[PDB]
Amino acid sequence: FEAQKAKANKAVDGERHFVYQFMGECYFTNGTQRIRYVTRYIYNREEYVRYDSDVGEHRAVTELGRPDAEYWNSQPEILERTRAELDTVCRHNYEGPETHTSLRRLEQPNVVISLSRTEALNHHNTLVCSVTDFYPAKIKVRWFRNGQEETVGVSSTQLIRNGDWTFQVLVMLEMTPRRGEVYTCHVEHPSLKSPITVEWKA
Amino acid sequence: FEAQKAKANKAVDGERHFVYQFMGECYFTNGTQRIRYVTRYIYNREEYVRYDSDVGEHRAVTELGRPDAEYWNSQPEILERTRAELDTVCRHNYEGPETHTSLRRLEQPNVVISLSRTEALNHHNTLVCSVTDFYPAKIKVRWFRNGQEETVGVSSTQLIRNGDWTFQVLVMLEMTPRRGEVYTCHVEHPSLKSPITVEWKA
Amino acid sequence: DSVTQTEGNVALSEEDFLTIHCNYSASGYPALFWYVQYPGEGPQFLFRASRDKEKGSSRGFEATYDKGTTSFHLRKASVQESDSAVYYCALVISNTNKVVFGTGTRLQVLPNIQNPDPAVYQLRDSKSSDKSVCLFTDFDSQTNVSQSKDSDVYITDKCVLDMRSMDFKSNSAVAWSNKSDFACANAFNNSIIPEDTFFPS
Amino acid sequence: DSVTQTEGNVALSEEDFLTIHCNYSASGYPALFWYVQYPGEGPQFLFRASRDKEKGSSRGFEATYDKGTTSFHLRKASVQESDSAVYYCALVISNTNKVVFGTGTRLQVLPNIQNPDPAVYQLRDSKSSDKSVCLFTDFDSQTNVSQSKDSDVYITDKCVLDMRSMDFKSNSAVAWSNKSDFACANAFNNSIIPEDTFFPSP
Amino acid sequence: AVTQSPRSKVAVTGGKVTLSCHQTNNHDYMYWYRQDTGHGLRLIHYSYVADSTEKGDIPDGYKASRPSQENFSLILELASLSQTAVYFCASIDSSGNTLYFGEGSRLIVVEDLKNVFPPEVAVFEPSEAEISHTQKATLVCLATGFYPDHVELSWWVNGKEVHSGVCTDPQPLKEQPALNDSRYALSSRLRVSATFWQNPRNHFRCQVQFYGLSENDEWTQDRAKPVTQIVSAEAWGRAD
Amino acid sequence: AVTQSPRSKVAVTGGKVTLSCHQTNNHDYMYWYRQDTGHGLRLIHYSYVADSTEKGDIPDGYKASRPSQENFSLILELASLSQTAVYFCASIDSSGNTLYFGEGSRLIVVEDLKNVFPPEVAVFEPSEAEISHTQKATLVCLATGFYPDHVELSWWVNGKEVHSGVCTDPQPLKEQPALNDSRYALSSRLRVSATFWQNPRNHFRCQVQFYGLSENDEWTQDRAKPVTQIVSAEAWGRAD
Amino acid sequence: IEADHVGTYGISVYQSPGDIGQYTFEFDGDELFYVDLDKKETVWMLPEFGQLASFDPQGGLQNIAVVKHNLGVLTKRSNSTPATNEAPQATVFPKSPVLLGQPNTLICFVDNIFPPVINITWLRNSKSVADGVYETSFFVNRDYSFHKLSYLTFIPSDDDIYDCKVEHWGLEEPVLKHWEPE
Amino acid sequence: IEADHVGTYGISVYQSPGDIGQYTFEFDGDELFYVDLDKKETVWMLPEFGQLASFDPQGGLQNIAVVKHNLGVLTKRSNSTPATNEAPQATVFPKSPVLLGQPNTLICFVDNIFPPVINITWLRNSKSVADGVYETSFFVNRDYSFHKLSYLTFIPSDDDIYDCKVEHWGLEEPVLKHWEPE
Repeated sequence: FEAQKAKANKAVDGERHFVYQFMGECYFTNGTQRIRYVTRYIYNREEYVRYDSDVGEHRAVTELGRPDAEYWNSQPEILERTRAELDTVCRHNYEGPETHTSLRRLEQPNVVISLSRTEALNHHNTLVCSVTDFYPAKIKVRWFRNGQEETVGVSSTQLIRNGDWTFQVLVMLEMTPRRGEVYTCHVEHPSLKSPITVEWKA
Repeated sequence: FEAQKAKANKAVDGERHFVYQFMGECYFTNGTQRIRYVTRYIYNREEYVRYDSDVGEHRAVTELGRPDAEYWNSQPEILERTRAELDTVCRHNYEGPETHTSLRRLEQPNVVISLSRTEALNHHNTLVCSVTDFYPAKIKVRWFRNGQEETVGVSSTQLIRNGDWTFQVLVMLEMTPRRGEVYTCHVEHPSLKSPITVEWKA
Repeated sequence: DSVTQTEGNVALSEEDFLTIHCNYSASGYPALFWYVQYPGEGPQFLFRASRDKEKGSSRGFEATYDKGTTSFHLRKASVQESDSAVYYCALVISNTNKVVFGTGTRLQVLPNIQNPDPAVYQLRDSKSSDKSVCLFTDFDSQTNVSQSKDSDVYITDKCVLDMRSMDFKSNSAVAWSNKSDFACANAFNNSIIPEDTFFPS
Repeated sequence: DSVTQTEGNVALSEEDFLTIHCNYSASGYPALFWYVQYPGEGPQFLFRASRDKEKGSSRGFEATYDKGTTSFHLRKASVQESDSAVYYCALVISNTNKVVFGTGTRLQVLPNIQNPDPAVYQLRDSKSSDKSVCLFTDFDSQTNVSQSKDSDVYITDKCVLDMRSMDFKSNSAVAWSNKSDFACANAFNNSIIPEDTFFPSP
Repeated sequence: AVTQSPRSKVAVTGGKVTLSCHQTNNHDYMYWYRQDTGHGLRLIHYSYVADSTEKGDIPDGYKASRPSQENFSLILELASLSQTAVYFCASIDSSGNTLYFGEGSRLIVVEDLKNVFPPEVAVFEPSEAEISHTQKATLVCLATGFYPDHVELSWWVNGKEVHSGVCTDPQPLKEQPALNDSRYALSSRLRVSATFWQNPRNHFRCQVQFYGLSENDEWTQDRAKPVTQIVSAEAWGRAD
Repeated sequence: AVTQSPRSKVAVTGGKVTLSCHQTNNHDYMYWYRQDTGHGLRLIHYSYVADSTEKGDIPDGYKASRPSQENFSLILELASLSQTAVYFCASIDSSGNTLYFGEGSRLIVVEDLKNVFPPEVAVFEPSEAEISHTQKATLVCLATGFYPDHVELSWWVNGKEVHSGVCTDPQPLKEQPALNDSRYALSSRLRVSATFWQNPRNHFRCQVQFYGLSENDEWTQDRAKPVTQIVSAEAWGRAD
Repeated sequence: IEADHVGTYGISVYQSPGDIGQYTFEFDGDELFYVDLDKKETVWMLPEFGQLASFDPQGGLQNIAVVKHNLGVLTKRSNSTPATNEAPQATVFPKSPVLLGQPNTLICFVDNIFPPVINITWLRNSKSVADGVYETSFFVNRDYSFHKLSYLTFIPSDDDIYDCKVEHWGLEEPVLKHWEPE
Repeated sequence: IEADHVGTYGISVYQSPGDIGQYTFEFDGDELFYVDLDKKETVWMLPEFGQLASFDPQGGLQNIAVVKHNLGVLTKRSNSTPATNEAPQATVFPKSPVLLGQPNTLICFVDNIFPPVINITWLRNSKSVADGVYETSFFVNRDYSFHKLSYLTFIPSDDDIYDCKVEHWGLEEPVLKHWEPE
């Protein structure tokens, strides 16, 4: 499936580091159901022109962008091309490449339990449940004190993005090990057909 | 229901601050099913004598306690009295006073939601769900981002004991307010017949 | 919060079975006791029971702590005549260390006389005999001495005397009257005396 | 990844219905075009369609983008004789901006002659008449001019001339021979000419 | 262990009595119970510390004092007829729950000390028949006409007190069953061998201990002041 | 918009030809397509930046040069018989997708320039009959004896070129149907009103544009060098 | 040590010099009630509890007599050995969410107290407050030291800083625990 | 701004001087691939993705030509206005739980990067490492600044301290981000 690219329109002609940035975002809500397409032209961290499918035409964001916006909306071949990208790019890439690529990637997490400081029964300590290398982001981690789910004393980090299409999250549980106790870490993720559960006998 | 007290046995006769401490603990496992009774005599932070229903008699914990332990176990009227306290005190107080007092106390929690810093849509912030004045300790607090339970970014304090037969717990949720979002705080406690849920529309 | 004893007065022949019921009502889990008081002195400790199913015993006497029916019935297999005394059932409120007593049961253990000799003699006074005295002795423990229906006649209840040097015991009762027409043969007519009682003159 | 046109040559009488099929094969979601080239010049833009169900139209011509059957069939209600030219179906690969053309269909729109008036005149040369020329004109479009079986005689095919100032059209063909025995009454004997053709004697 | 004082005491209505109790067991808890047939033992006051006291079930009409940890006093500021009973003092070890009583302190409250009446004692020599029929001789002692109803009858043979072959009525007998200030009577028996009695050498005596007025009591009558005394009657062995 | 150069060009096998293209539309993308019946338009090379070029579907045998952003050159280092076709140059706006072509550059590659010859034009005045029968006059222009088979025939009345009442054979006609180096002939017609022709004032001329040898081509013969020229024939109105 | 419920009864504490005694009952770490040795009555933390259950004051008085005695004996039996002082830690926090202009309770939790003889006072703007101050009894800890809580009734003002000042022999100088609304 | 999925396509960045360009495709904040402007090929982050989907390199080259041009125009249209440098922040953390003597990857996440010209290098015991170092392209941010990740393959030793050294024009001197296994 050939990925389609958003095209940038050429600007009308009229130490010191300059940065120009173009890009076409495709927001997909409820799959292909609702789609909003926005392309932004940015000069030095400043968005000076843009196309929004909710508006139906290029609109300068600053005085520097009036020339461009004026021109692009005048030539029918340019406005119609950009305008069609909502199907030409967004919809196409979603129903094609994405659907057969990132939209079907499932990576089961690896979970393990660790104790912060060395164990000393009848002394406070910390239990950490490390859930790593999973995809997509949607995930749930729950702690259990031999039988019942506990929420108090439980602390979780935010979703950490590894950068290579995998996430990780850490979940601490404050507690005190008493012989006979059993702590288990429950993790539900889209990639698992059945919840994962790692145990730690006190 | 008259509360029964553990009695202390008299010791045999034979700047500078001295502290003496006596006490009878009653450990109830699975209600009245299993009961263990221990009385401890403490001189200056040091337990020097004690009675354990698992042992069936006074046992010095240090040389300072041999005289006492020796004597109390000799006189039948003293050993049998102490020994009977497992029913005379523990069981009696549990099936009587406790059952009609602390064992039936139920105080519903008051829950409220607050934003740490002033609200600025599309900016990170913190949501705090304060659950206070409840009893007994067993409680569960869950955060929900318009529909689905979230665990990541969630952090909870440990159970805080107010000292006057009530507890409280605080549960933060890291997030960013986007218009149209609805965060709700769910709390389940034994005193509630139905879960409590406080809402916070961004 | 108290203790109650069923009986109040018990009498029986030596070597019989003894049973004195005792029930209680307490706010806590009290230690049950039994005390005994022999004629002419204070009550003394017999034995105790600190909790359910436990059993207290002493000198042949024994009782079982029954939390179910809140009881503590005293019991002895074969009572001896030296067990005649008052028996109290007690209870201890451990929180204030107060001891609640029952009413008390008086126990009369009539001795056993194999060789009885019912008779009524007349005893004369020393020096000047103002009144006459009729002695009724040597009868069995099955006999009972009842009061006289005559106001000018006085009669004591049976008394068990024991000569500890011949191991010979004997019941007896006395009757006397200030008047002149006092007859020993009539002295106990208001009582059922053995059919072969001895009468002299 | 190409474009295919069913026909290759189409001929019809003025005021007829025109339909030129076009099918395609693309790797992406291409914009479909139609171009037209009038005899003796380059091909020019007719109209386009950027996505499914969209409709392109111009000068009576129109086509509908059909992603389902990957089609873009050209169509006009009543073709005029001025629509005679070559029609190309095009496709645009947006990623590299390349345009793929179809084979092209040549459209011949035979005019409508209610009244012929066939006639064959002899035209004389200016100054020195070395060869004679016989002009066959004013016939209906139902007539066909076929080659001569004589090698010393030349004959061109029918040519539609139009006087745009009287809205008068007229078909015509020419025949000439270097030899001396050239007769106009015989020049087209190898062709079926109207039975009442006019033949003026020089 | 625990000793009581007095062993007994007669008092006039409105009179002030003081029952003292001494303990050697070295116990912290000391109690005061009153005994009366039909009520067993009821607690009047009790104490666990050397300076305080606490009321029992019927403290009404009594005051207590624990000057030390071995002395516990029961006081009746104004005697009452309904306070006639037997008072027992006891103690318990703070680490235990077993009571240790004293001998008791009988207390009789009379209306007019002008009534307390000394007992009249008489001894009745055995029957000539009983001797020649069982080879045993029984002597009878009779104490009659006394009031209140508290005496102690004992036997003394040749100077020594005897407890063998002796029987004394459990409790006194009313000479006037249907009457208010009725006098009492009490009998006792002593049985000895026919020979021990047929010995002119043998001396039998019957002692009757009567508790009545005290020397510190007002007496303005004609008959003798019925103070606590001992009345007796003797008899010598008779020839076969 | 986009103009091409040359309009046409004959070449010898192994010869070097250069098709140049100029654009005013001010577009970034310029293309080169070759046209040949039975293949429509195929892309040879294309360019979007002022210094690079890129191959199309059939770049084999061609080189391109984009010196500026308005000039795009197509070069054939060594002519080939299979390179005989019509070359069209076009452009597109980077923000669009619509092509803008030029007039075209016809290119014929012959084996031996010794087979090449310029045309001979003649005009035939209308028939006296046609005039007195339809009130219209038809002039015929004949171009014959030329080779290759590519000429452009136009009409010029009184100095101005006309496109009204004109008809020119679609494609040339072979004078020697069965032959190798056969010459070609082409006819054209111009029809005007009877009056417009009967005016001695009117001047009718027939221009024939022939594309042949170039000034930079070797010629060592007797007859004139058949260079790209324009042959014509004129005729004045006949006062009738 | 492992149990669904723990009831500590008759907890008796006594110290010298000064004859300072304390008698309490706890359950699951909460005081059921204590006995005022002076007023000689039973004070239930949750007054609603005293309605249902009761406890005769005499019980604590009697049990304090024993413990008092044992201290005497154990003191001599060990050649009068002094107790090792400890440094008590403090923590301040509100009973319910802080809402300016609204009655609330500020709580001071003091841990690791030993001996059980301490002074916990409050300070508003370093001015010291004495009204609406309730103090709990000493609670027992597994390591045989104690903890106590002090409550301060107050209305959170915009800028009024509070401090829990603690005085204990284990400190060379009082330690101030600071708490501020913002 | 609110959507179940976000696909950013054709992201083109260009800067002057130096003609430094970048062309990438992202999806839900992950790079699908980038186009090497020099080697003129498409590099997919997840090679298994290139098997299923493809993208002609010409696309990026062509789009970089436009952006290059627009920078020229916009530069002049604003009298050559310089970009305001930022202060990139760094954060180091392990890809998976740290287990001594076991292959792991150390990750350095650099945020708030602008312009997108930076040097991220690692240091082992301040000795600087150069093996097993992978670096991502610049990722776009909502505020039009960028972020980049650098990965270091390593085996956690008992006592070896690592440092992520960052060099950027917005800093007077490199900033060292320290990370230790203990």
